[PDB]
Amino acid sequence: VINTFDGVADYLQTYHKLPDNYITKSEAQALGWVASKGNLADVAPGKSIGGDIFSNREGKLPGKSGRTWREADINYTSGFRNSDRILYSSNWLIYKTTDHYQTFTKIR
Repeated sequence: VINTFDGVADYLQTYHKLPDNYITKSEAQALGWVASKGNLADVAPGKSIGGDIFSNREGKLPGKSGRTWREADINYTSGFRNSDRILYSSNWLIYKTTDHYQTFTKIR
């Protein structure tokens, strides 16, 4: 249920954590998620990938010492993962990408 840009953004800034429907890539994989098969919804009903650290090696997102960036899939329900991601920092800055991390815009 909580997988939209606004629902997830507002949850991160309030709860300071991703909702219960998010699991990391490693947790998904251990449950049987095979990216090439687009089977996430089959092996982890109702879950989206999220919570993994985003390197930000391209300097597109703002930097700062001790700042860690994390991503979460947005708008996912079934099949292959889409291209919508929410990016959130340790101090709860919220960015969006809809083009597979090519470009970001601030949303909070």
